[PDB]
Amino acid sequence: GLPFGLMRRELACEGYPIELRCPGSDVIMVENANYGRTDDKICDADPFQMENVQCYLPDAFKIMSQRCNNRTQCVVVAGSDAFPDPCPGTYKYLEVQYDCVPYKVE
Ligand SMILES: *[C@@H]1O[C@H](CO)[C@@H](O)[C@H](O)[C@H]1NC(C)=O
Repeated sequence: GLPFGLMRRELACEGYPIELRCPGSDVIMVENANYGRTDDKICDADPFQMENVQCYLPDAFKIMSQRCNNRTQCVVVAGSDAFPDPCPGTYKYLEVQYDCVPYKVE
């Protein structure tokens, strides 16, 4: 509860599962998301794996959208066979931005 007033967003360290939940009877609506690494300050791991801060995966968006779209809550593995590999040997992550809208009207 208590919206952020600036879209909802969840991020999870590669290899661990991520959780999305919408308030009341709203449903998750994935707007944008990416699987990879664009920062070295998230999910502190070995420096060698955190050196590359430039890894993107567009399809990451479609995967989460299909999995969380129109759902009140959804859980996905921020790694494993649930996400390809846009940059091996690096500690990745998953960032998903979405909004919660009513499952019907009002
Ligand atoms: C969610 O529901 C709306 C209305 O029924 C539909 O247009 C939309 O396509 C659904 N989400 C997805 C991913 O299809």
